[PDB]
Amino acid sequence: SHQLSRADITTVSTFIDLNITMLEDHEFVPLEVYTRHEIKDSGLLDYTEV
Amino acid sequence: KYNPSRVEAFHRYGTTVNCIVEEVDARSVYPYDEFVLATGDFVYMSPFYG
Repeated sequence: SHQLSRADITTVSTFIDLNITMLEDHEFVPLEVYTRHEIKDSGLLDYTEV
Repeated sequence: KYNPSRVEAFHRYGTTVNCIVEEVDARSVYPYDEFVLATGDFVYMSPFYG
């Protein structure tokens, strides 16, 4: 009768699907609540400067 | 400085007055009822008094 391409016939899936995605790379920046200079400046008087 | 003129064998007194004006940075902390100057001298009055 004739030849047929593979795509010509509908296919049912005999595979079970399992989807895994990787963990994304992340970057941690330097973050502080108070720096050294701010903590030093918190004092009302500094003996050295005075 | 002004010092007394020399007279042999005497105790002499001499007075000098130097009028000084300065710009200083004054700092206050909560509850802002006192503030201190850059020279280490406290002022016992709120900066916002008026």
